[PDB]
Amino acid sequence: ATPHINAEMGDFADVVLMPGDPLRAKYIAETFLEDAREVNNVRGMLGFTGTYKGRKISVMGHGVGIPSCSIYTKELITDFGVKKIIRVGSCGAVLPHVKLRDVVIGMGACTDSKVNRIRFKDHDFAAIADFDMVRNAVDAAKALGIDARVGNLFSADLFYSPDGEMFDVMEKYGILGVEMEAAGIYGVAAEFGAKALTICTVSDHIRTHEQTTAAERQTTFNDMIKIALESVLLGDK
Amino acid sequence: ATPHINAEMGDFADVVLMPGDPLRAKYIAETFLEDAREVNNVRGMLGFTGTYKGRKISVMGHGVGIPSCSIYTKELITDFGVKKIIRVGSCGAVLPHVKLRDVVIGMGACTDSKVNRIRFKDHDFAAIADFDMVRNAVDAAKALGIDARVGNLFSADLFYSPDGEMFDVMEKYGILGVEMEAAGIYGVAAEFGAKALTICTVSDHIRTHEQTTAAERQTTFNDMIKIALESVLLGDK
Amino acid sequence: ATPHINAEMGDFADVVLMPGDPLRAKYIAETFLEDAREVNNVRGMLGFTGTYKGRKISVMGHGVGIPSCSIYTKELITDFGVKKIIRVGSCGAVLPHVKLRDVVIGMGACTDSKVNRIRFKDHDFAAIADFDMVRNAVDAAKALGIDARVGNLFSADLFYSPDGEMFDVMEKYGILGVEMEAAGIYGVAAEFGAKALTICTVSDHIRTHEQTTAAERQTTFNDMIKIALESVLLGDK
Amino acid sequence: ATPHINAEMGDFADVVLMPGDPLRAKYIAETFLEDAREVNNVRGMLGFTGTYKGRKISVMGHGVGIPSCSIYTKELITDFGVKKIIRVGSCGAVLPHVKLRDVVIGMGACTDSKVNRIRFKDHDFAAIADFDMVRNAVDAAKALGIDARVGNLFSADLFYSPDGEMFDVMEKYGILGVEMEAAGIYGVAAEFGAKALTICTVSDHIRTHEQTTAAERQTTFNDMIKIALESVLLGDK
Amino acid sequence: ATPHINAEMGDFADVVLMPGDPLRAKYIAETFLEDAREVNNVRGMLGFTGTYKGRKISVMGHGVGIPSCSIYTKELITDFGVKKIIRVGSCGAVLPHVKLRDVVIGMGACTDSKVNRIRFKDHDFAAIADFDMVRNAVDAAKALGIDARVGNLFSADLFYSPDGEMFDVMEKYGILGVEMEAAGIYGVAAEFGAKALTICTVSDHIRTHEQTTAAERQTTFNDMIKIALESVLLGDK
Amino acid sequence: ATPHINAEMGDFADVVLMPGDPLRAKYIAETFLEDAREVNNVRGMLGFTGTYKGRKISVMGHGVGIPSCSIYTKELITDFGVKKIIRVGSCGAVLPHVKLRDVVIGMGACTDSKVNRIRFKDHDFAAIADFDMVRNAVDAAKALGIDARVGNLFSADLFYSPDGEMFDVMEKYGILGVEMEAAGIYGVAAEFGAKALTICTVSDHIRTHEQTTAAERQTTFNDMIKIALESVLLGDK
Ligand SMILES: Cc1ncnc2c1ncn2[C@@H]1O[C@H]([C@H](C)O)[C@@H](O)[C@H]1O
Ligand SMILES: Cc1ncnc2c1ncn2[C@@H]1O[C@H]([C@H](C)O)[C@@H](O)[C@H]1O
Ligand SMILES: Cc1ncnc2c1ncn2[C@@H]1O[C@H]([C@H](C)O)[C@@H](O)[C@H]1O
Ligand SMILES: Cc1ncnc2c1ncn2[C@@H]1O[C@H]([C@H](C)O)[C@@H](O)[C@H]1O
Ligand SMILES: Cc1ncnc2c1ncn2[C@@H]1O[C@H]([C@H](C)O)[C@@H](O)[C@H]1O
Ligand SMILES: Cc1ncnc2c1ncn2[C@@H]1O[C@H]([C@H](C)O)[C@@H](O)[C@H]1O
Repeated sequence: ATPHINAEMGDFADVVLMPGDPLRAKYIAETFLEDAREVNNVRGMLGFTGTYKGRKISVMGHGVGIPSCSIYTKELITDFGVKKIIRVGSCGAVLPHVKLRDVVIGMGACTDSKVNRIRFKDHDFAAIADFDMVRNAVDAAKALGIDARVGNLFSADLFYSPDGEMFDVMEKYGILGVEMEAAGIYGVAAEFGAKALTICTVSDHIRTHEQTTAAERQTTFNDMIKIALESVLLGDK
Repeated sequence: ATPHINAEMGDFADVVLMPGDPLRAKYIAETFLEDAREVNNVRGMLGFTGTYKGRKISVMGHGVGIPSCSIYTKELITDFGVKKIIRVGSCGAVLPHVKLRDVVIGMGACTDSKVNRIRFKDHDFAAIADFDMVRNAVDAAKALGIDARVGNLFSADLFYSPDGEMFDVMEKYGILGVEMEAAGIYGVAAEFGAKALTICTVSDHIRTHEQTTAAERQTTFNDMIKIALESVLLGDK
Repeated sequence: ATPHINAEMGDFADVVLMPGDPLRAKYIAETFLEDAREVNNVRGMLGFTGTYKGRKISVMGHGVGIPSCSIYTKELITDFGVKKIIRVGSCGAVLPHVKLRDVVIGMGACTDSKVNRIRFKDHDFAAIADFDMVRNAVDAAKALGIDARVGNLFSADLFYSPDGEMFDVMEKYGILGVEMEAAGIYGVAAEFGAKALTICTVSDHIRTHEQTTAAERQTTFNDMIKIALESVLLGDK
Repeated sequence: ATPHINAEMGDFADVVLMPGDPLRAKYIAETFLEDAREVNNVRGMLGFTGTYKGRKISVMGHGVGIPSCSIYTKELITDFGVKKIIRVGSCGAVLPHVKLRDVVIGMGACTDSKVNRIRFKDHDFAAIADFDMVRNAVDAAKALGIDARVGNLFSADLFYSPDGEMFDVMEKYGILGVEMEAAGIYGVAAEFGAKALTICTVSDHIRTHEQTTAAERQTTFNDMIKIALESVLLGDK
Repeated sequence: ATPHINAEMGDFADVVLMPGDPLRAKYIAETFLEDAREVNNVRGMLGFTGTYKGRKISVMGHGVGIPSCSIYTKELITDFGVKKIIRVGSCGAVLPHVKLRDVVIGMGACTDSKVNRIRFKDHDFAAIADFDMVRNAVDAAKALGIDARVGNLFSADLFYSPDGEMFDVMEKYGILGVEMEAAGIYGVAAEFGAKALTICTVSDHIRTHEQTTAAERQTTFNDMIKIALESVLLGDK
Repeated sequence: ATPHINAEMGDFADVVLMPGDPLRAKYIAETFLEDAREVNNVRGMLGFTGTYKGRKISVMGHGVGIPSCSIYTKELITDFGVKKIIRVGSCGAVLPHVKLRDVVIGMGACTDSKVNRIRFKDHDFAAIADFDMVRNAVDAAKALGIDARVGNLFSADLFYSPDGEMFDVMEKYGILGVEMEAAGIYGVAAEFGAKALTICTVSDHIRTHEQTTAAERQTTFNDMIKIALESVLLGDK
């Protein structure tokens, strides 16, 4: 039992899927996992552990922003023996060729947060995902006939940034998606010796927003979820 | 209707109490407000609006960390016309004379986050509360026979900080409590021309943790809540 | 005695009013203090001790800038037993609604300086005044039929700054006035465990571009001193 | 031609291998390329063009340090149509489990340099390699019966640094190797829209304190070059 | 007349000697200048203009700290036709072989102030003296038979620095004297287009703690004055 | 023998002239030194030792960029008894009155590199040349009838800077030449206890874009060489 997770060692699987702000952990568990049991309820942050094709897997949200996900990912790693963390959420795009509903894999994550500088003696720590997890996600996506773009994400501290010019800079440097967690999670993974990966589905254009109906949402979200789950089975092979 | 608040202008009162990680908005509304109606449900972030001694007041959680509360406080201010925001939560203490269950008023909030430097051309922005709100809280506390200490809080980005030496620095400079939101909220209030105040109840010692039973928790939490609500009535006078 | 103050313990009261201009200190002592005696003249930084309505009080200039006032306030606190430093100065206006001859109280002080970062491990230290001293000042002002605005001041290192764009940033975030010492004094007070407050009269509006010239300006300046002196009396009671 | 490269469009292939040591470039061309011709000699930074298994390939030194390699990679990309820069160098080991003669692939590169901050508005830019080039390299290594570790490299500005405490920080956060160019090259690739990858052989273990001397060391160095060359062939297919 | 100097174009010579202490400027005028006339007394910052062997010369205090002297030097340069500023101050020694009353000439000035970073886009501006002025001072000292070291000074914002270790770093890099103005003055000279030089007399030793002592005290503060005045004549020839 | 120099104590003179281009070091040795003998060829960084009017002198390239020259200058100072380093390089002019082939002497060197901040606890280290060396060079130039400006150089990390505006700031502060090594060399000289000086020949103009031209080209690159060599003899006397 930790300060924010009311569970015990063994309650969570070695692999944890963490739903972004959209997806719900309860939805993932009852739709993709079999024999799911509830392992956490603190702050309504429902956690679940079940199996996917015989493989043990847990699911639990990470909350909005670096400070929030940093809490949970740290405790899962040091107190519940979790080895892999896969975040599945949404992101905004700044690149014209990146479209609404595209799946983006964050091999790296830029940020305007100060958490990584505090850890790295104020130098540049390249917040990156585990390579194998990236390749598993990409391969699982190809197997499902889904084209997944791999590159940098940008984890912002302020959803409502005062500096609108930064989005242009992001576009110039190839950032595929803007979210608020990746860099924080990768920082924790490196700090405590674990592996992590962030997968996002473009929910909107920070430029010229398109128009995909609610029917064209849960269908793409299920895709990202399958990618995540299937990528885990590939990693075991 | 905003990106994270599914409500319309008028749904929230001009004054909003935002519960810290402990307290629940639903609890506050059904225990201290009369005729409360639900005004928000997005992401299970329940919002409520009712009255306290005839005074219109809304309550809704802000989530963990600066990035999270920055979202909600900004939208409440610019899209729902909110003028005052009062955060009520818990904090850790570094000072020996500051005890478990003491009420602390954050006239100012230090931080290791970069959000205020991004707003203030990388200079030092003194993240402060509205003076009148501070004095109202203090006076309301005296009226209830509660001694409230006023000073600096510290809003950390990392609950699990790699630099343990910083707590000593905090103690040396008189920080009364460690939390993760104040500086973020004060930053938003100043950016969009509103007023804000953070009130915390010491939940633990980052030094030698005491032992206050669960009976010695909800009793102090109710105190902080009353302080907050009564401080609003004083502000109207 | 120290290299900058040629006096001995006891020569100063436990409360010291400090204007930037040393000649202003002589003006204060001759105008409001009874039985005032000069207690320092090193570097021409005149210091005086006398009584106001029977209360022992000292007044001494602190010079221009954070580095200057930092030396004097520090020595006053650690070598002369001073417990309170009120600074009485002038500030430049940035907000259009802050008019000439307006009394401003600095609950907090933003800054250009790196002194607080040096003290606070390169993080954001919210440089604040002592709460009770601020409240005492507002009440003293009220009793004198004067409206006092409480908020943020900005302590600049460069009176003649090359970045003219900073003034708009200051206005956006509600800075009430621009001066050059508050943040330094508040840093010292916290570092050495004392209490401080900065009170200013607006002598110029950087907006409409206008300084001062009138018997009314000198009236407002005296009102600030009266607020300072009376506030210490309220503090004792 | 430019002030640093005396060649014309066409003289270089669209893919360039780049070791730090210009004499190493001559070694590569003579050992693995057929019909190799010297295409640059300015400042002694030898460049060569030939073919590997019928594929046009170029190889040129980039000199020591981020500032040096930044000029060459930039010119190669904007003036000679180069689309891929693979760097083949040596790195110092920080992790005890990373042994001598180990092939390291830099998916990301941390750094001491301020170049990416200059480019990215003083924020954290995650300097990463191109995903497909990394994957191509791992597969080429696999086909050659070689284990390749993929992760973070650290690009230092000072080979002789005064802060010896940084090496422990590097180890804690899992840096696989220390070199001096990766982050600079990755910054250039992103700024000018090209693709890059850095591959290194561990020539020394800063831990147990040991460099190299053996026919086995030269064997591993050749294996890295073979991995680089074969990986570009896989990239075309 | 400027905001801090009540004088008129022509009241000052084109070269001004400036100690931090206004009273020292008074001593210099009465002891080394003929027909000395006071030209300023605002804020007690005494300024004088006279003759030295026929050369029109001025001497005026600049106060303590970069912010203070920045104001005076600036106004003198933009409104009184001042071409050369020669600071004649005191400094704290950090090196073992430097003793009280030793004369140091600062061709460069390090600092922990942020003023030059604000002027130089946050990069490193090498705050240096005018070369010819340094050479004139070195020559004048030789002809006078007075020893003098030439090198880097360190301009501190905090006389009472909370970072004791920094003195070791200063010693390591050969800092000759610790004062509080040089870097600022050099910054102003470069920004407003004039020439400046700082000459200091070791006022005390930071390691041994031996402050000024014996009649020898000011006697060397005479040496630096003579060197400054004679350097001016040399510069004219 | 050091990691980058295959030579032995005694192979180098106590003073070394260092251009960035190894081939230029070769030209200098063959054109100005008698009995020139190659003493290093590692990484192609040609080093030579010979005689100039009887004085033993060495000349060796240091490569492009602060990181590169930091390595060579350091090793020469700690393992080959080198007391003086004289960089003889090229630079880009930013001021209108500075033309191609003008000789500049850098008594100071600004920079956007982070190396000195890493050495100086993140404060501003004034990277300066040895005063006597500057004076020797100025005198040697006078006797040679060669014009030469003395002032600040700017050592850039990025030749292809993404920040064009910075050149305007450089111009404003009187930067005489933009190169890429001076600040680093000065940092090394101070850290390891030696003396250094940088002399540059305007290689081109950043505003007009006129790079090297006419036979006059290297002819002035001869002027700086003559000045450097003659300055050494002057320094010996
Ligand atoms: C454009 C944009 N900017 C910032 N965060 C974004 C975003 N688009 C999607 N997100 C993701 O959704 C949540 C935010 C709070 O809406 C967060 O959970 C976040 O990861
Ligand atoms: C010691 C300590 N450190 C950081 N946050 C603390 C804290 N004590 C209480 N908090 C508050 O409770 C939540 C954290 C996430 O537990 C957050 O909501 C926070 O405001
Ligand atoms: C507009 C403006 N900018 C900067 N400082 C200002 C100011 N208006 C007033 N001050 C105050 O007066 C002094 C400066 C030196 O003149 C200082 O003591 C300072 O506190
Ligand atoms: C331990 C260690 N530290 C720094 N750089 C190192 C290193 N081990 C190898 N390198 C690589 O080799 C070059 C340095 C110049 O010798 C550089 O090209 C660099 O990439
Ligand atoms: C040890 C030490 N540290 C900092 N400044 C010092 C010093 N010793 C002398 N000075 C110089 O004298 C003044 C200080 C405030 O006494 C200042 O004007 C300053 O330039
Ligand atoms: C315009 C400009 N900017 C930066 N460096 C410049 C320059 N003009 C000349 N240099 C000097 O020559 C080398 C550069 C890489 O060509 C480097 O060795 C450098 O010192």
